[PDB]
Amino acid sequence: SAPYPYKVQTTVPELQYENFDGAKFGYMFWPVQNGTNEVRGRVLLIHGFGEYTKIQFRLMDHLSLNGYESFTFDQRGAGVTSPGRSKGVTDEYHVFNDLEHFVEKNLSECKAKGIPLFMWGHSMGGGICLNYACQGKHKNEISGYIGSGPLIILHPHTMYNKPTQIIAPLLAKFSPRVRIDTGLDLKGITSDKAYRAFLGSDPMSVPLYGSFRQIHDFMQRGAKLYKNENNYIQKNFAKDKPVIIMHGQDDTINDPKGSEKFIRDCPSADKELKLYPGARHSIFSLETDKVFNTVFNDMKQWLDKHTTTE
Repeated sequence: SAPYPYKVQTTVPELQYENFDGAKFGYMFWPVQNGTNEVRGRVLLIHGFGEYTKIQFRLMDHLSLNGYESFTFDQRGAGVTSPGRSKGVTDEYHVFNDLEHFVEKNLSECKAKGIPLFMWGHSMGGGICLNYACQGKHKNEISGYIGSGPLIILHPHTMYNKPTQIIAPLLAKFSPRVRIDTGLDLKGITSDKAYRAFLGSDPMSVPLYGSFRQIHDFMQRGAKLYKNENNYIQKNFAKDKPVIIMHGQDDTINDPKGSEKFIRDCPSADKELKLYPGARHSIFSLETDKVFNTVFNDMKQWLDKHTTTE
């Protein structure tokens, strides 16, 4: 198959397992490896639909080099956590209940070190991340929220070409356990053909199954934020918690309109949207070196700013 285009510079952590609520979660703890020892903070990574640990290698590697710990886990319905039958089998309840478990785990481990815990999410993970800031049990304990092209509203290009993504949530209630594979939009995901070749050949990426229940729940998740009925965001967003959304300008999978409106509606004093020209969907994982460097540096500087002491 096609090789993983990125060369990891630090030591790749042990793929670790932990049982919770009837699922064996695969997870990784990526330690700071930059010669100095010290840690400025830890970032919890919430992957997107169809993603898993390896996809966030590029991000965790760079974070490790710049004094930041990472924690990620294959969520229920994805990765090595839910193979075969269970692939795509999850719902709104499990999504956040599983999340609370791993938040408290990292919170406990960061408690001893006295280091801040940040939350990061891409696409589907971005929608989960921004929602956790509104509904999370420990939303006021998270030091900052980072969204990577968060799934708020689909881009018209995706809705027109993949109408099944509209039908599946519509038929979810009636037929929840129907699982479906819509295929990867490689051109929409990234502009770099090197990562395109890898993704299309990656056995852990293809095929990609999702249940109607799963799909409906993260589709509705984002729509809830976009509609913002009765000022849901203003009322429930964790008071004055730093937010930053990073979103490719040429993203034709998740509409930049969603991120623009979310930042507008967000009541926090420390909020920002960054749009990246020439960039597409997977800006933190599968895009070009030029795009990734620009995108990661903004995140790195943003993290430093919210861990600056003396």
